[PDB]
Amino acid sequence: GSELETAMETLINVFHAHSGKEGDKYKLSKKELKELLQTELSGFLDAQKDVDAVDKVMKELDENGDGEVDFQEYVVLVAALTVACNNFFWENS
Amino acid sequence: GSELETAMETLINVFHAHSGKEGDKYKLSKKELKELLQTELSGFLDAQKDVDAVDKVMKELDENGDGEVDFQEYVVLVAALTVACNNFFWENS
Ligand SMILES: *SCC[C@H](N)C(=O)O
Ligand SMILES: *SCC[C@H](N)C(=O)O
Ligand SMILES: [Ca+2]
Ligand SMILES: [Ca+2]
Ligand SMILES: [Ca+2]
Ligand SMILES: [Ca+2]
Repeated sequence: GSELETAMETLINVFHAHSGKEGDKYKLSKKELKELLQTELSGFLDAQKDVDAVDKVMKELDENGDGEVDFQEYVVLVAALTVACNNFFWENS
Repeated sequence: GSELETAMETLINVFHAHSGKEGDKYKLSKKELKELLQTELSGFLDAQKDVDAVDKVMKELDENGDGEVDFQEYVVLVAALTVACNNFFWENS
């Protein structure tokens, strides 16, 4: 209904798209996230330029420490990136 | 561009819509958030049914403790609610 909900549904749809598309529906693996960020985000992952950047990114996300990235971990990634994004736009950093 | 980005932009647009519409552009107050959640979310805030629910909700959000809700606080609210939402759909809770 509301646009905010549309956004929330979008996050659900993309997470489900990848977690659902491969492996466990509610768990995201290195290979899979590597695909989801590239398919959805370009500049964010691309900015690192490093090939091991994906590995570096996922280690931080695995608060859980199970070697996998979880929907909650992913959720904070997009949200924190969202606030950081607006900050980048208005603010230099 | 990508749908995920569209969602991120939507979160930015709604936060900015309210924080920007009233008071400080980067700070959300009780009165204002009361308006943003109702305008964007219905069932989430409505479910509490209590009138003081807004107050109860904001206290948790003010990690900062400044009596205001910040974009980052709001960001985690929608994100955590997003994962909790999908959980509600697939899962009973
Ligand atoms: S987070 C904002 C990033 C910007 N639109 C860009 O990368 O072009
Ligand atoms: S978080 C999912 C909530 C559901 N769509 C509803 O409230 O109807
Ligand atoms: Ca998966
Ligand atoms: Ca994990
Ligand atoms: Ca404001
Ligand atoms: Ca605060």
